[PDB]
Amino acid sequence: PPTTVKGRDNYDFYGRVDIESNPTDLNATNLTRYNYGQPPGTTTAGAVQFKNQVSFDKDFDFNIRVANNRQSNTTGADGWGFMFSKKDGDDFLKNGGILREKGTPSAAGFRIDTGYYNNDPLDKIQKQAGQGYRGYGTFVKNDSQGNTSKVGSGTPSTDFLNYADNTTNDLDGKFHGQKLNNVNLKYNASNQTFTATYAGKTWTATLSELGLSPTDSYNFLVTSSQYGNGNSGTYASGVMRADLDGATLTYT
Ligand SMILES: [Ca+2]
Ligand SMILES: [Mg+2]
Ligand SMILES: [Mg+2]
Ligand SMILES: [Mg+2]
Ligand code: NA
Ligand code: NA
Repeated sequence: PPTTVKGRDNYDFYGRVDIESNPTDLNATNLTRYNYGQPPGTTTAGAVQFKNQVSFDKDFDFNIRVANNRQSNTTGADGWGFMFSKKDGDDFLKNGGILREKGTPSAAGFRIDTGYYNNDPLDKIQKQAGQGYRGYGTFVKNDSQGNTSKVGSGTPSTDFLNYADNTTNDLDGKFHGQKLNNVNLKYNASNQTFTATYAGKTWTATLSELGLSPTDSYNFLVTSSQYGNGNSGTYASGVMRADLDGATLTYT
């Protein structure tokens, strides 16, 4: 029978990730926080890893609220990577994830991209360069050599998202990415399909498209990073936050 799990104790912490006990700008406590107190660079990356492994002969359902930095895509973090990998968080710190052009081989998952990188071909396809808070969502996979590619549903037009805005109101019925908002990542074993929802948008990819094994065991990691884009010294805190304590994960 499946198990549904909630609590920080179910996750190991790797890299530049900590707990912000008493946020001043969000109605929350004990948020998991990435990229804090370190400038952009190769080691500015973090992951939480669910302590038990999952496999794609059974359903999987993960829900977590995330709040993006209210920082432009040339100053803030790279985004969020909800990643399946046969390797652990230290492998992610060494070899990268799913937020750039290359990361750890044969991983895959859902990318909420909030940071522009001049050498990322997908950022060019998605028209990420520009003013405001320009980003995108999509499933991606890393091939056996680590190269990242878009897989599954979407076009540049439909993948696009404004990952934050300059407003504060909580009354307009709209998505505001700097607030806490649910990300749902679901795997339906019956139709071998992954679904991701965020910001009122949906993405779909098959198991085949993600390239993952139908039976091998996988780790699940929630990742962020702020690896840097050049040497100008232009950056902000890159602080990305998730309510890991309030997340739910259903698996078998
Ligand atoms: Ca990007
Ligand atoms: Mg608002
Ligand atoms: Mg958000
Ligand atoms: Mg399939
Ligand atoms: Na407002
Ligand atoms: Na930072």
